[PDB]
Amino acid sequence: STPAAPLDVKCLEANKDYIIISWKQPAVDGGSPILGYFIDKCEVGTDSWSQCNDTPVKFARFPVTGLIEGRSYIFRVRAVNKMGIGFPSRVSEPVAALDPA
Repeated sequence: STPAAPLDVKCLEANKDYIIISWKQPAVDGGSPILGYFIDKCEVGTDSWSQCNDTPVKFARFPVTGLIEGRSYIFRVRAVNKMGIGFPSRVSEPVAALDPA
Protein backbone atom coordinates (compact mmCIF):
# COMPACT_ATOMS: atom_id res chain seq x y z
CA SER A 1 0.00 0.00 0.00
CA THR A 2 1.05 3.63 0.55
CA PRO A 3 3.64 4.65 3.18
CA ALA A 4 3.09 5.77 6.77
CA ALA A 5 3.41 9.35 8.03
CA PRO A 6 6.89 10.79 8.72
CA LEU A 7 7.82 11.51 12.35
CA ASP A 8 9.28 14.25 14.54
CA VAL A 9 9.29 17.26 12.22
CA LYS A 10 11.77 19.70 13.79
CA CYS A 11 13.39 23.03 12.91
CA LEU A 12 17.18 22.98 12.51
CA GLU A 13 17.65 26.65 11.60
CA ALA A 14 15.51 29.78 11.18
CA ASN A 15 16.33 32.93 9.21
CA LYS A 16 14.27 35.72 7.64
CA ASP A 17 15.10 34.46 4.12
CA TYR A 18 14.74 30.71 4.82
CA ILE A 19 13.81 28.03 7.38
CA ILE A 20 15.50 24.61 7.38
CA ILE A 21 13.44 21.65 8.60
CA SER A 22 14.13 17.94 9.11
CA TRP A 23 12.23 14.72 9.85
CA LYS A 24 12.51 11.00 10.58
CA GLN A 25 11.34 8.31 8.13
CA PRO A 26 8.00 6.53 8.71
CA ALA A 27 8.00 3.14 10.43
CA VAL A 28 6.26 1.41 7.50
CA ASP A 29 6.92 1.79 3.74
CA GLY A 30 3.90 -0.38 2.88
CA GLY A 31 5.81 -2.88 0.74
CA SER A 32 7.44 -0.51 -1.77
CA PRO A 33 10.62 1.51 -1.18
CA ILE A 34 10.01 5.21 -0.53
CA LEU A 35 10.59 7.44 -3.56
CA GLY A 36 10.63 10.76 -1.72
CA TYR A 37 8.98 13.44 0.39
CA PHE A 38 6.85 16.56 -0.07
CA ILE A 39 6.96 19.47 2.41
CA ASP A 40 4.04 21.80 3.21
CA LYS A 41 3.93 25.10 5.16
CA CYS A 42 1.13 27.12 6.81
CA GLU A 43 0.92 30.61 8.36
CA VAL A 44 -0.22 30.34 11.98
CA GLY A 45 -3.28 32.62 11.88
CA THR A 46 -4.49 31.04 8.64
CA ASP A 47 -5.55 27.61 7.29
CA SER A 48 -3.75 27.87 3.90
CA TRP A 49 -1.35 25.00 3.19
CA SER A 50 1.08 25.27 0.27
CA GLN A 51 3.49 22.71 -1.14
CA CYS A 52 7.08 23.96 -0.95
CA ASN A 53 9.05 21.74 -3.34
CA ASP A 54 8.22 20.76 -6.90
CA THR A 55 10.00 17.40 -6.94
CA PRO A 56 10.33 14.94 -4.08
CA VAL A 57 13.43 15.23 -1.94
CA LYS A 58 15.14 11.94 -1.06
CA PHE A 59 16.72 12.94 2.24
CA ALA A 60 15.82 14.24 5.72
CA ARG A 61 16.43 18.01 5.35
CA PHE A 62 14.90 20.89 3.42
CA PRO A 63 15.22 24.72 3.27
CA VAL A 64 11.88 26.52 2.99
CA THR A 65 11.73 29.87 1.18
CA GLY A 66 9.01 32.24 -0.01
CA LEU A 67 8.53 33.63 3.49
CA ILE A 68 7.43 37.01 4.85
CA GLU A 69 9.67 38.58 7.48
CA GLY A 70 8.05 38.48 10.94
CA ARG A 71 5.30 35.96 10.20
CA SER A 72 5.17 32.53 11.87
CA TYR A 73 4.68 29.17 10.15
CA ILE A 74 3.98 25.52 10.92
CA PHE A 75 5.11 22.64 8.69
CA ARG A 76 4.13 19.09 7.69
CA VAL A 77 5.70 16.36 5.54
CA ARG A 78 4.32 13.64 3.26
CA ALA A 79 6.08 10.47 2.05
CA VAL A 80 5.51 8.93 -1.40
CA ASN A 81 6.09 5.61 -3.23
CA LYS A 82 4.94 3.98 -6.50
CA MET A 83 1.61 3.03 -4.91
CA GLY A 84 0.89 6.65 -3.94
CA ILE A 85 1.09 9.43 -1.36
CA GLY A 86 0.54 8.59 2.30
CA PHE A 87 -0.97 10.54 5.17
CA PRO A 88 0.96 13.65 6.28
CA SER A 89 2.99 13.90 9.48
CA ARG A 90 1.83 15.64 12.65
CA VAL A 91 2.36 19.41 12.42
CA SER A 92 5.55 20.95 13.83
CA GLU A 93 5.86 23.72 16.41
CA PRO A 94 5.43 27.24 15.00
CA VAL A 95 8.57 28.96 13.68
CA ALA A 96 9.07 32.65 12.94
CA ALA A 97 11.04 34.06 10.03
CA LEU A 98 13.59 36.15 11.91
CA ASP A 99 17.38 36.28 12.08
CA PRO A 100 18.88 35.05 15.40
CA ALA A 101 20.35 37.33 18.08
